[PDB]
Amino acid sequence: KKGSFVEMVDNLRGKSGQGYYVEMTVGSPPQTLNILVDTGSSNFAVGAAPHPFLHRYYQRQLSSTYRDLRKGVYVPYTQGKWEGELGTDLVSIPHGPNVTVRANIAAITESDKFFINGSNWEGILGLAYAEIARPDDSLEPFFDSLVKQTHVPNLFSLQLCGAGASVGGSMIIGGIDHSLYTGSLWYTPIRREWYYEVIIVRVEINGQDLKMDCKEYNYDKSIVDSGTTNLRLPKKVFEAAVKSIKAASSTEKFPDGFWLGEQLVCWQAGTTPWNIFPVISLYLMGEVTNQSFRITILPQQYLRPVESQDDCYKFAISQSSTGTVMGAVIMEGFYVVFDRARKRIGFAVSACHVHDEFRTAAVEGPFVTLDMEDCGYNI
Ligand SMILES: CN(C)c1cccc(CNC[C@@H](O)[C@H](Cc2ccccc2)NC(=O)[C@]2(Cc3ccccc3)CN(Cc3ccccc3)C(=O)N2)c1
Repeated sequence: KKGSFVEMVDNLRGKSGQGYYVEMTVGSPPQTLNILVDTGSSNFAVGAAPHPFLHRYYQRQLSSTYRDLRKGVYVPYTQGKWEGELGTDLVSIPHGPNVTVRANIAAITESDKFFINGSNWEGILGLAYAEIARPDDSLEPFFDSLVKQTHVPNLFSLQLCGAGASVGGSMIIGGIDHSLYTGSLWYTPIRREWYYEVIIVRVEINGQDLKMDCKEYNYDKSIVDSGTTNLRLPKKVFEAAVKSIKAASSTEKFPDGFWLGEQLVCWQAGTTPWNIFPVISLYLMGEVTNQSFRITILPQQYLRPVESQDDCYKFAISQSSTGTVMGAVIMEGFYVVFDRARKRIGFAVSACHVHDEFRTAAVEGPFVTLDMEDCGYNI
């Protein structure tokens, strides 16, 4: 089994807070496009018309291999949204498996709050399941095609490395690269195949139990969403967390705006009080009954840095009313294996992740935890 995917390493790029994107080509002859990696969607879409924030776009009238499904679609994201027209064509990935598949594509015609000014990416690649792909579960997701058409194993992995400018990372399609991680890879079930829904069964700031019915952690749902930057937590759990964390940082106090993400804090050139902020652990239902493991992050993960002679940061842990959302603040610390074949997800320490001389992210296990499946939300 190949364990060194030389071609696919460092294949991802990103501009902090604006996401990680890969290079892809569509139409024939090929037209290059910087697509954005998003494990929290299922529509493959691209800028298909001129627009001020787009440096370039896909022109269906220049691809001989083009083809039009004669149907329109649009998708509402948390804040922005786009309206496109569906079709097909040949898609490739210059730094991915040397295959060339036919996928579905929404040519984006009209968009509001979707493209970001100078974000350098022109489209999105929803890597999630068909269950939530507009117009409906019929529009076969791109990764599903890449799979049925070629021989790339049904599974991909992601290494997102933040920074302390220009974030990088690896997207290994169809395999796991042994060099991207250290130690042991722990898996957690994928509750339901719509989003990448997992389950948290215990949370703790600086090793101290938050102590809530593990149902509040998954109130609505919990998902791994690379397409989201912040660690989003339910209403109740968010407050609990900020109080605890707040307690642990008390050496210095910060304006209510900070903990609400409205304001950003700074310190003299590289004199960040890293060691006052606590570590955060999420316990995820393990594979073996009554057995679970935990992933712990650092301030270097949840205090996303922001562009004088100071180092300013934005608190990256925020509230949510749509379940828990393990975004980038989480992921940027691990090597996450989205093993679709076996309905699961692995977590191992990320070999490129930012951490200081004294503390490092981690993944440890096992822990004999009882009544875990009850931590899940039923409706
Ligand atoms: C379609 N569907 C089933 C669905 C509907 C609603 C919610 C979700 C959950 N998935 C969300 C991600 O798929 C989606 C990916 C995206 C990125 C950039 C622009 C537009 C969309 N993220 C957000 O909407 C934002 C929503 C958001 C906007 C502003 C403040 C907080 C959150 C974008 N923002 C920052 C970001 C910008 C650029 C690149 C990467 C991340 C986030 O962290 N999340 C899925």
